[PDB]
Amino acid sequence: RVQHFTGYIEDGRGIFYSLPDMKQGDIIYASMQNTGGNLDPLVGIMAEEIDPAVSLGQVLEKALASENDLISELTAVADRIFLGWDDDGGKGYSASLEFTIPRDGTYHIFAGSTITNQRLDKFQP
Amino acid sequence: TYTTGSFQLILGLNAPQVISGEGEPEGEVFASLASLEIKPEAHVQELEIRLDKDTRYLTQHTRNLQPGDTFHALVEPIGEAPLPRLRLTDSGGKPLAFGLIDQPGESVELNYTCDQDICELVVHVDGTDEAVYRLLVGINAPNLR
Ligand SMILES: [Ca+2]
Repeated sequence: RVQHFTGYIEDGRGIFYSLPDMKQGDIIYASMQNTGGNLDPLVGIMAEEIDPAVSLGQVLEKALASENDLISELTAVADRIFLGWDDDGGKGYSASLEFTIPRDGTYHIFAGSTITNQRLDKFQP
Repeated sequence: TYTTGSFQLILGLNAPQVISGEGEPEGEVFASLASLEIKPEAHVQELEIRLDKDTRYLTQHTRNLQPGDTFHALVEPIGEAPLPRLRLTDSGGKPLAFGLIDQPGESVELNYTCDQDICELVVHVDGTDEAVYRLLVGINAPNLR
C-alpha cells in the first residue's frame, strides 16, 4: 500500500494529511525529499490535529536572542508535539520514519520545514 | 624518492585468475584490515587566534572524517578576554554540536561523533555578543585536557 503526494511549503507553513481509522499493529512508513528550492524536510505523526506553528515559533524566538542551542531546544519541543518524527534519516537532509500504530483509531501526518542554519559568515536560524 | 596516491588491492586465495587483475569478489572473506585491532591513531593541533574589532567571527575547515571517528575541541583565553561562543557545523551550515562551559568557568569544550560515510566539519568561534585565545583541537584524541 503506497501513495504519492506533492506540495509546496511557504515560510514554514506545514501541511496536514489524515490517516483515517488505522488498526493496532500496523506499521507506517514515511519519506520526504526536496525537489526544488532550499527546503529542509521534516515529518511528524500525531493523534489530535494541532498546528505546531505556535510552539515551534518559540524555538526561533529563543535562539534568535541567545545561545540556546537549537538542537537541544528543537528535540525537546518535538518530543512533546509529536509521537514520532525524523529530521535527516535519509539521503542528505531528507527524512524517513517508521512508526508502529499504538492503538486503534485515526492519526495525522505533519509535513513541513525544520529550523536550520545555512550560512558560514554568521549564525541565523 | 617515495610516491603518494590512492590504490586498489585485489587479494585471492587459490584463485589463479587474480594475477590477471580482473578477479571479481567471490566466496567468503579471509583477510581483514590490521589497524582495526589496536587504538585509532590520534591527531592533535593547536593554534593561536585573535579576534580584532572588525574580525569578531572566525571559521576553519577540517579534513574529512571516516565513519566511527570522534572529534574534540576546546578553547582557553590567553588573558582576561571573555569566553567566546563555540559551535560545530558541516559544510552546508547544519549545526552538529554546541560548546559547554565547564564548571571552573575558564574554558569551553565540544564533542562529536561521525555517522555519515564522509563528514566535512567547520569550527565556528565568535565573540560578537586585541582579545586573543588558544584553540586546541584533536581527532581520536580524548586526552586534549
Ligand atoms: Ca531534514
